[PDB]
Amino acid sequence: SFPKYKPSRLATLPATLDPAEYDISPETRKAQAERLAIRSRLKREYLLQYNDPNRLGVIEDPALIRWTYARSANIYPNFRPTPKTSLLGALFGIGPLFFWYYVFKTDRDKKEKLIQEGKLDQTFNISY
Amino acid sequence: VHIEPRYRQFPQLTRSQLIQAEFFSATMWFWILWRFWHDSDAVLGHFPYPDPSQWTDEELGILPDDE
Amino acid sequence: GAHLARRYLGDASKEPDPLRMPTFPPDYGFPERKEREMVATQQEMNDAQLMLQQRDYCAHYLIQLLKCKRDSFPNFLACKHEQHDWDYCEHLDYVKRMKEFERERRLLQRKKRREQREAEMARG
Amino acid sequence: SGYTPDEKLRLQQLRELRRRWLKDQELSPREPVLPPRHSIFAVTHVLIPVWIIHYYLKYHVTAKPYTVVERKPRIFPGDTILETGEVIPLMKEFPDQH
Amino acid sequence: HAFFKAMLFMCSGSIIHSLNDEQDIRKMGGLYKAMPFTTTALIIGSLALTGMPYLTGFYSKDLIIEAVNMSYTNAWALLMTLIATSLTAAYSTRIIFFAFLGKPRFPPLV
Amino acid sequence: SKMELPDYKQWKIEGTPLETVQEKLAARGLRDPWGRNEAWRYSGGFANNVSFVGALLKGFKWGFAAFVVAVGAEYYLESQ
Amino acid sequence: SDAPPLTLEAIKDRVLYVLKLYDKIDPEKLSVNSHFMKDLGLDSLDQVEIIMAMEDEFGFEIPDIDAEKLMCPQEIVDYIADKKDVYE
Amino acid sequence: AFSAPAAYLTHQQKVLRLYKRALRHLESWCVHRDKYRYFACLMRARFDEHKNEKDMVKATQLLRQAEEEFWYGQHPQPYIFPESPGGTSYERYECYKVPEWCLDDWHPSEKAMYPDYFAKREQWKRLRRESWEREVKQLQEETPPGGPRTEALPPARKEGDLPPLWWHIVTRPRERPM
Amino acid sequence: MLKIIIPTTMLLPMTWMSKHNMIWINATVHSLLISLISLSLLNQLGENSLNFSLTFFSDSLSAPLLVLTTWLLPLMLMASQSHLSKETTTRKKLYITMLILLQLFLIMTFTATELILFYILFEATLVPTLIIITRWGNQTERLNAGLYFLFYTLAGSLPLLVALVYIQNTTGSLNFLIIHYWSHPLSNSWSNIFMWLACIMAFMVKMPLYGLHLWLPKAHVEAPIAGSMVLAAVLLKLGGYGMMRITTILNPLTNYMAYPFLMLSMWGMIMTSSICLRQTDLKSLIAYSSVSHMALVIVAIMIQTPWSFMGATALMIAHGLTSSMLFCLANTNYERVHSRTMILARGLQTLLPLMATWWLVASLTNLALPPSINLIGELFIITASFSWSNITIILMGMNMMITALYSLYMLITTQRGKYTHHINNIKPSFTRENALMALHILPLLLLTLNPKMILGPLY
Ligand SMILES: CCCCCCCCCCCCCCCCC[C@@H](O)O[C@H](CO[C@H](O)CCCCCCCCCCCCCCC)COP(=O)(O)OCC[N+](C)(C)C
Ligand SMILES: CCCCCCCCCCCC(=O)SCCNC(=O)CCNC(=O)[C@H](O)C(C)(C)COP(=O)(O)O
Repeated sequence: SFPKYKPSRLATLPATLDPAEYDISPETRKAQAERLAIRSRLKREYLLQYNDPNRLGVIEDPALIRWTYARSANIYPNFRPTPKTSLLGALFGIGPLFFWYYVFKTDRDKKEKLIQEGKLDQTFNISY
Repeated sequence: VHIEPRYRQFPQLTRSQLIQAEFFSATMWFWILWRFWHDSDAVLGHFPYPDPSQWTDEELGILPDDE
Repeated sequence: GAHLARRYLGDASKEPDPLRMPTFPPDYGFPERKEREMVATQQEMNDAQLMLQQRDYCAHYLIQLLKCKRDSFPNFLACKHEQHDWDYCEHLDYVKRMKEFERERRLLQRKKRREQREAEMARG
Repeated sequence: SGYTPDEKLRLQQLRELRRRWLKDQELSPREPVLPPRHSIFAVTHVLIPVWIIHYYLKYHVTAKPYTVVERKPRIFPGDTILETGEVIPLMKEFPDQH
Repeated sequence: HAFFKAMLFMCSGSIIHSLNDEQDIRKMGGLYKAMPFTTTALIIGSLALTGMPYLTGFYSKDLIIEAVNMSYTNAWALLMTLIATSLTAAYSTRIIFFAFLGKPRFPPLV
Repeated sequence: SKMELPDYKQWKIEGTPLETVQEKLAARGLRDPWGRNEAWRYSGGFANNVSFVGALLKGFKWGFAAFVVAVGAEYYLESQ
Repeated sequence: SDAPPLTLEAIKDRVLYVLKLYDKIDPEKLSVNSHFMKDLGLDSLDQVEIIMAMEDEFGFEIPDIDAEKLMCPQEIVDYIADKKDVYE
Repeated sequence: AFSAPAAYLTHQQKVLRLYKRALRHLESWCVHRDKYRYFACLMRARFDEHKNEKDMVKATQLLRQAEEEFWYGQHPQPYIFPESPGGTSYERYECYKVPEWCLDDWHPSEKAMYPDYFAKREQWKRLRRESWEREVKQLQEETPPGGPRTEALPPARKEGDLPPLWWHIVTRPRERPM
Repeated sequence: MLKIIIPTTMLLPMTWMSKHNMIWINATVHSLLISLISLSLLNQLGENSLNFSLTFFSDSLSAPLLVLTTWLLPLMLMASQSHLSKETTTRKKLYITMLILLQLFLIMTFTATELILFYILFEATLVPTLIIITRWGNQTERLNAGLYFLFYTLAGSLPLLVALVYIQNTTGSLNFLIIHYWSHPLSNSWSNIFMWLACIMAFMVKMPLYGLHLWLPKAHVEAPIAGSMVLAAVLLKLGGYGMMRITTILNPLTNYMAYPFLMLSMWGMIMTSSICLRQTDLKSLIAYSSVSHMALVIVAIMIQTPWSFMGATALMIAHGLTSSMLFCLANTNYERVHSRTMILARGLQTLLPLMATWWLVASLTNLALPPSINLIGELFIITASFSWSNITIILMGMNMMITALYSLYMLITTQRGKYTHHINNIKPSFTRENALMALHILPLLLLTLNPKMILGPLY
């Protein structure tokens, strides 16, 4: 009836426009119940230590530790040389170097050639 | 100066603020009118704009299409 | 604008080019033309340090205005006659420039039409 | 719809506790027990800095060449120079387009 | 521009502080009579911003527009400058209309 | 200090644009049960307001009078 | 200075003021403990309208999950008193 | 914010939320009050027209179509209350919120001022310490074997009990602390 | 300059004979006095160096580095005694001995007249650093870090020694004065190319150069606070000193042998600045900032112009001070909450205002806010590079942006926002930490007042 909204990566789909939410099943309700049960168990575990009068210090969160360890120390053990990995590595690690090398070498060659013929307007170029 | 909440009424106004507001509006308008009366040309222009069509050929100096 | 409409939409061949003006010699149609004079000497303009753009043919009125503005400093409404005189000279200079542009227009159109007519007469 | 009796009772008890806590936040009359000329502003904030600055400029900065530079004053026809006493002539017999 | 821009912001700040830290113009009703001094100040500021003759905005904006018109300049820039100087008046009257005129729309505890 | 709310029964939709809204809703068979809640915005000192041109010409009368007296003083002062 | 120190009595008077201004609620019957569904005979849409009316009156939004639960003027008074740290 | 959420929203909750959102966005579109009342009465009639639909499938289809209409016609710049999550003063006073345990580290000279407040603070600390274990034991008995299934907490039932997990709810800093 | 060397050798037995509860006091007092004495080395000439004897001499490039080392020792002493309180007396004396030995080696390194004695001392600095890192580090990774610190250096420095002795057999001397006065050009041959590479790679890996920097985050993150301080502030500058010394005999080969290193340095400062934006570790961010600044210094030295040399010296000093301050600032929070994650403890401006002020000042100085000497060095390097090639202003410009971003990012995440609810062990800042921050920051602005003292011999 009206013009449609199509989602993208940086502007997602609204929850009220999602067809998956407008056709439900008892399995979906059961899954939502399990999700709430997990969330509530975690919240109770947190609130038990949060309100403790004898607790002094930091409540250790295993999820934060897992996130940091995955982001830093777990990357190399799970790395394999694949055509995608090797190609991306070669590109992203070598292409910029030779690109910038060609650019700067060409610029300096032009400048030196211009200097040799004596036409660069180097008057008042005392400091370098 | 003590002013108290009214709850769905017009707020309390002191005579001084209305006096000041009316005064400043009046002086702005007087300034505009006085500056227009004395400095009119600043808006309407000062020197008459000529029209090139009414310029005779003699002062302009081009030949009558022969030479 | 009407001159823009004429040049850009109509026949651009008989419309003057602002960057390239004038094309005809200054004494083409005039029998004799008086040389435009100045009043302010180079040393006077340099001492007054006017600007490189205000050193036009109306610079002497500007120097007079600057003098009166300096002398009657606290009374900053006293410099009325000289300001009007400078404005009038600038207006006359602009009128002279308008006359120059219009002369270029009429001369270009007249010469082009005369040349076309001569070619037509020689074509028959 | 609405609350359940457990929610209502818990809200009531928590609300009473919170109101008591807020009432305890008030200060008794003695709580902050602290333990044990006209135009002098223009002298200590304008006069003294300007004295120091003028002394520094007129006796230290201006002791070297090209430290304080002023552009040459404007000279106009008909002006008299202070040092030499010379006069500058007038301007070429104005056309008088009156 | 410094003068009337700063004063316009100050009038806006007075309006915001009075209406319990509210900044949306859709919740401001009739403040022409409720705020005499603030209304007068904002009116003078909007008129000065829009180049009302012989006010502080006229002596620069009028000259700027007239010097843009009389110059060997890009035509598109000239057209956009004119449309922008019209839209200035447009948003000025938008502020005035939605902030001062009409009936109140703010919460009842005045 | 120690201020109380006005009597709630004085708020009516008679003579207000809410009267027009109720009239158009009744012709459709509907009703508006919240008009009396909005009546305070039109009832009291907010009953009337100036227009846009009226707002622009706020201090026009006093300024014009001052300008006129100044011009009159100027005209009969150059006769010195 | 700033706004006065809002109290419970002021909140109750404002809530009752808003409610008595409703054409679907008769003033004499309405009390502080009246139930919107049972005693007053309204529906859920009317309760939503009532909640929006209180939001407009007090100038702060009540979340939907909390707004649906409020059923009597006393509940609304208690909620607003808790939200604005009102103890006297 | 104060209530424990549920596993899902039912049909009536979704319809009521759509009703509130549509009314708010229509108010954003209809700046003036009388026009808003007109179109809000129209919207209320539109909502209650299908109020008596016994086919749940068609009710969900109507709700869907209404949501698409709302997303198409919503205001790009709706009005938001200043202290609401999109408001101009949403988290303005959070930098002024200081926890109470900081008072535990004040110098004795700093505690010399305000003696009565710190006496009452010692009272409150003793009460919390004396109630903690009873709260913990009550929570254990009431809670189901397979862990809690909601975030709702129980009230006090005994003689001098306190509702468990109350210290950080009761001792909130303030809404306008400084 | 035995008047400076002997008092440190006497710091040794004074520390080892002090009473068990007076070690820190005596060490701090006498280190401060030695720094005051070493301040007299700044009286430099405009033509030549101060040749005290046949073994030691001082230029305008080494004197600020010596002053920095002498000033740094007491700062590490102050920052160390917090977490070493439970340690035994003998181990504390051993820790202070390690610091003193490192200072002695650095002092003799910065002033050796001959390249081989410079080599001996500049390798001798490796032992105390490795002992400190691998013994008094906190986590298990320290051991690996030590290895990465060791061989990365040695694999770079072992070829240099070879080249050095080879040079002695051809020119007959390694004395720096004779080397400078009898300099001869390098021909275009493969032998000369490999001699250049051998002479250059050690100081390249010490900076470190991009692609050779993997050891630096490990060493700087797993070390104790004094170890990180001395690693960032002084030990990174050994590469700069050595390269500015050794480049006198490599011309005109550098004219084309700097190209791969210049490319690596520029693109690597870009890459490390971008890396800093996504870093869950607070110490790793400071390590990568050090990498970026040292890349700028490498570019400056490779250009080989007077302005570049002055900028390199100024940036070396300024970065040393700033990085040391940042490490101490992060260590305070670590000592409070026992974690290095950057998003763990938030809203610390609410709880610790003066420490927030120190954080803001350190972050402002990091991003080269004028007229800080950081900005002076950065700007001199950028101007020299623009003279070298006009397109460099792109890459450098990019860096000048990204730096600021991550700088403010760190600040905004650690000081701003709302405080973490469950953390309630945050005690008010001690006098020791505040004095540490003040003694880090005040010399920076004092040097801003008189910046000719750190612009090098090209001034
Ligand atoms: C990860 C980062 C770690 C640090 C990396 C350090 C980078 C070191 C790179 C060394 C720079 C230059 C080395 C050699 C100089 C020139 C290189 C060559 O390409 O130039 C041409 C050389 O021509 C050909 O290229 C011959 C060389 C081909 C074989 C060299 C191996 C290159 C393959 C890449 C290996 C990667 C090395 C790094 C491994 C980690 C010049 O032509 P030519 O005029 O004839 O030779 C000049 C010398 N003459 C005058 C004596 C004759
Ligand atoms: C600004 C522009 C955007 C606005 C556009 C919005 C357009 C939407 C208009 C169309 C919406 C509809 O009619 S969709 C109408 C959907 N109809 C049904 O679901 C019938 C079943 N009845 C119930 O569920 C309950 O009775 C209930 C109705 C919830 C009442 O609950 P209470 O009695 O217990 O309070």
